Amino acid sequence: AKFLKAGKVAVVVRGRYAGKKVVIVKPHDEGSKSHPFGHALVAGIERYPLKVTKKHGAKKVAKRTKIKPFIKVVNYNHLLPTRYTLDVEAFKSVVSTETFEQPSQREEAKKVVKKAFEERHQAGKNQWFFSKLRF
Amino acid sequence: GRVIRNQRKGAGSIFTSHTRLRQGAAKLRTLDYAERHGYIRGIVKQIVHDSGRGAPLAKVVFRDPYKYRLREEIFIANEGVHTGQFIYAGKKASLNVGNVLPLGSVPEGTIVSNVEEKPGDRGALARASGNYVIIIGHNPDENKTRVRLPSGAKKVISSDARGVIGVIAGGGRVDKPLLKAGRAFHKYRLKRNSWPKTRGVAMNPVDHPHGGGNHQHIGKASTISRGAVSGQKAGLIAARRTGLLRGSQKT
Amino acid sequence: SINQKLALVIKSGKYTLGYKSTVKSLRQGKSKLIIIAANTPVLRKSELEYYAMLSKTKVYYFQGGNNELGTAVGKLFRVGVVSILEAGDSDILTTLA
Amino acid sequence: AKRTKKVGITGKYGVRYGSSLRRQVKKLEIQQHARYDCSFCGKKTVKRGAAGIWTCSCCKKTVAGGAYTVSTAAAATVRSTIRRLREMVEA
Amino acid sequence: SMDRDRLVKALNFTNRLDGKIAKSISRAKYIQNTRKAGWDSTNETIKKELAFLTNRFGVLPDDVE
Amino acid sequence: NPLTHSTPKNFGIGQAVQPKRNLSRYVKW
Amino acid sequence: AQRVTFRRRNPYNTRSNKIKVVKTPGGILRAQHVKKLATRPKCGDCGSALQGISTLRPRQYATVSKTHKTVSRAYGGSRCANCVKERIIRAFLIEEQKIVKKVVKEQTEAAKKS
RNA sequence: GCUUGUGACGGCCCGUGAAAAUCCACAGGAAGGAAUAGUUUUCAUGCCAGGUCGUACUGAUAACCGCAGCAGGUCUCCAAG
RNA sequence: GAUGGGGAAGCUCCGUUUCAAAGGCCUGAUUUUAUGCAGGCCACCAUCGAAAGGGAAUCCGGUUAAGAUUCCGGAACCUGG
Ligand SMILES: [Mg+2]
Ligand SMILES: [Mg+2]
Ligand SMILES: [Mg+2]
Ligand SMILES: [Mg+2]
Ligand SMILES: [Mg+2]
Ligand SMILES: [Mg+2]
Ligand SMILES: [Mg+2]
Ligand SMILES: [Mg+2]
Ligand SMILES: [Mg+2]
Ligand SMILES: [Mg+2]
Ligand SMILES: [Mg+2]
Ligand SMILES: [Mg+2]
Ligand SMILES: [Mg+2]
Ligand SMILES: [Mg+2]
Ligand SMILES: [Mg+2]
Ligand SMILES: [Mg+2]
Ligand SMILES: [Mg+2]
Ligand SMILES: [Mg+2]
Ligand SMILES: [Mg+2]
Ligand SMILES: [Mg+2]
Ligand SMILES: [Mg+2]
Ligand SMILES: [Mg+2]
Ligand SMILES: [Mg+2]
Ligand SMILES: [Mg+2]
Ligand SMILES: [Mg+2]
Ligand SMILES: [Mg+2]
Repeated sequence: AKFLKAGKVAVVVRGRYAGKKVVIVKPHDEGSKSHPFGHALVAGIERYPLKVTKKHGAKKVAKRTKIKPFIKVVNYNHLLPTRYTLDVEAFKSVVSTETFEQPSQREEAKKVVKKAFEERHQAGKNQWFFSKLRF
Repeated sequence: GRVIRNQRKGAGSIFTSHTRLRQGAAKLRTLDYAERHGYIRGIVKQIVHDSGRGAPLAKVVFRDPYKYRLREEIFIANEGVHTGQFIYAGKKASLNVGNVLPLGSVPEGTIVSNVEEKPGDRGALARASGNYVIIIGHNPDENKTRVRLPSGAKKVISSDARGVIGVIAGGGRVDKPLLKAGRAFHKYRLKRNSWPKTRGVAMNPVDHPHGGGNHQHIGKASTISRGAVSGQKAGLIAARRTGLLRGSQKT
Repeated sequence: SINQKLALVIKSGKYTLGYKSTVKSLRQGKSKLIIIAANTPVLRKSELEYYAMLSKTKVYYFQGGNNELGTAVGKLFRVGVVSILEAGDSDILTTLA
Repeated sequence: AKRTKKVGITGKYGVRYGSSLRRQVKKLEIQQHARYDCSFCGKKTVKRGAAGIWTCSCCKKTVAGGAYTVSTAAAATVRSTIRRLREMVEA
Repeated sequence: SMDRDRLVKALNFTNRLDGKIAKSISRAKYIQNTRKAGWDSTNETIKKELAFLTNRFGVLPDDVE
Repeated sequence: NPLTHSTPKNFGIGQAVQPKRNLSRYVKW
Repeated sequence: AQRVTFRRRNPYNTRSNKIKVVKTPGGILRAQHVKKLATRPKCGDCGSALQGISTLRPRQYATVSKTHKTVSRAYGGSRCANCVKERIIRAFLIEEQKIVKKVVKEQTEAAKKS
């Protein structure tokens, strides 16, 4: 029915992060005074991890798996929903509507999102979320 | 006398073709493993006009199967194709307009164009606008297919020769009168130096077999022998008949 | 026919015409049935089908172009997709279509 | 009002070339300067440029067709024949 | 095989001649009845020709990890 | 180990670019 | 008033011999040779001019910084953003149709196994 | 207003109206890398160098060609009341 | 218009990528140490052909008997390092 819920993976369609995958953290179907459209507070990844084989040593393996995150407020019209999901409860209280001012707090949210995404990229969960979309 | 004009046209000095604005030679893709065993898909990017040619041209781009590269071919456009369309070529392609199939893969009555005469010469038969070849039978033994050509004649081709499904775009072109010497001028300007034409009866005996004398005439019959010696072949060359082909003057 | 069912739904019911309004209704889950014209582009058609898969709504493929669909819904312009928000005296949602 | 009673678009030729030749050229000129429906778009926006090429101004697509008409009757019969042959061979 | 050349050439000339006679009959039938029709009939036939001339994604599971 | 993932190629007839093979039978000597 | 001359040695009115008339600090009229105008860059698949990119003759593109030639997006100084989002939606939906194809092929084969 | 440059349109074609050097961008992810540092001279400032040949004047009822300081011939730009 | 080839008694003719073993970048590795192989490339085949086509970058004021977008004074820009 109403499917754009927290934990649903989408793809950013336009606006410097076009082509990047995204987890929805907090929906807003009505929209506040700022952002009067229906929007969603989301988190995603700007720099993807590179492929790794048996040939790489431990240092180059550790280098070729770093993950650079971002957090964003984005219109519903600029998202494209998929059928995949993710568990969002790790960085759930750190991404709020007051986080997107005072950029020290944006740095603080980005560090938690970076740690959680690297932990989930370890142990082989959500390979579709951690792969790149070729377009 | 002197050397006459149709003799003069073979040294090729001012009688060569005017090829500057032409897009390239229009031929099919080179036969290889993919077309020989399966099929391959390309996409038509633009349909353009070619100078000195009634039929439009299509730019279909394929992939290189041995190198990371793209390859662009120049087809003659069949009537119905559009930009953004997929073209399939090979043995296992489907019977759709625009696809390139061998002649042994089509059923009887099929309308094809740009047909190879020998398998691998990349297109010889029915290339002008509005023309087509009709498949009129097969031979599963001896690997031969019978076709009817645009002139009415019948021919037998190997079944490994390719062809494009459909009729060539630009039909009905000669249904319009030109009305003007300037229109004829601009037509032949982009083909070759062969217009206007002086009649041979209006020349002197040094210039033509039909020249000379008061009261402009051809003195003898205008049917020449087949074994004339190339300064004499002016008229009707080896005619088996003359007349009207209609016999009534009014239909 | 189906034009009589569409006309009864338009006479007594709620609807919307057009791609952006249809996608908004599919987004907040208010739609019941979408009707896609035959001559719509395949990319937009496949996106509307993926949205209908995510929102669990029914799709109907109308034979005819966007201008025949506009005449069938009773407008003097062309319509690419209809979304039926509520059906009153009609039973387009409950029938075989 | 009405400026020519029966000549129309062939009034640009004056008294020249012959009456029957002007009557023959009028039909093909009307057809080649007509505007046609777009199959992919729905609008009446198709125009000719460079005979054989027919371009739509909505959706920016171009189709290969006839010299003075967007599609010829021979092409229609050939498309019907190819559909019937494909359906019978696949059946 | 001494007859095959002359017989194939004879059959080819007869087939070419039949095609030529057919196309000449068709072009004369087109040119007459068009050059022999006044402006009234011309405008009428011009007006006549201007007148009449499973979502699939369903078999796909949801909320997938 | 679990960061590496198997992905077999489709050398097909119209799918991927063919790999380098021994073409010594077709050398223009 | 007064009349002017060409300042080079080309006496002809070609596409590269274009002059304007200026008035100088000496109070006189002089011809001034102007360079050819620039064309905007175009979309690689759309056709239309690219928003944000500066317009120059092709060798003056080496004399500027990267901000004048780029837009901060994927395919930034190359595609349209409409053409870009069309590519994104096409890629995602085609890959999902390939998944659907694999699923239904498995279903046909596991039906025909019995 | 006159001459000229330019923009958005429109008409015409069985006529749809050059090529190459050259420069830039994108996709890609090789390789290098931050802690006492690597990348930047695509940000700013500072330093050095830029070879060879032509360049005067006429361009015409006297500087060119017609045997001539010949009423002939010989391409083009500017343009006041 | 050479070359590789093929004609011609021969002066020479055809042909311009051809039915030829047709040539370069660099990473190498770096330490007789300087540059042999490099380990990946290499599809194109010389060259000539526009002082009106294409094309990196300059303006103002002064100055001579006769020179100047070139000299002098001031103020810029482009390429290469
Ligand atoms: Mg030539
Ligand atoms: Mg004649
Ligand atoms: Mg005479
Ligand atoms: Mg005489
Ligand atoms: Mg004689
Ligand atoms: Mg005579
Ligand atoms: Mg007599
Ligand atoms: Mg020049
Ligand atoms: Mg910019
Ligand atoms: Mg800018
Ligand atoms: Mg002028
Ligand atoms: Mg650029
Ligand atoms: Mg000088
Ligand atoms: Mg001078
Ligand atoms: Mg002078
Ligand atoms: Mg003068
Ligand atoms: Mg003078
Ligand atoms: Mg004079
Ligand atoms: Mg003299
Ligand atoms: Mg004189
Ligand atoms: Mg030679
Ligand atoms: Mg040169
Ligand atoms: Mg020059
Ligand atoms: Mg030019
Ligand atoms: Mg002087
Ligand atoms: Mg100075």
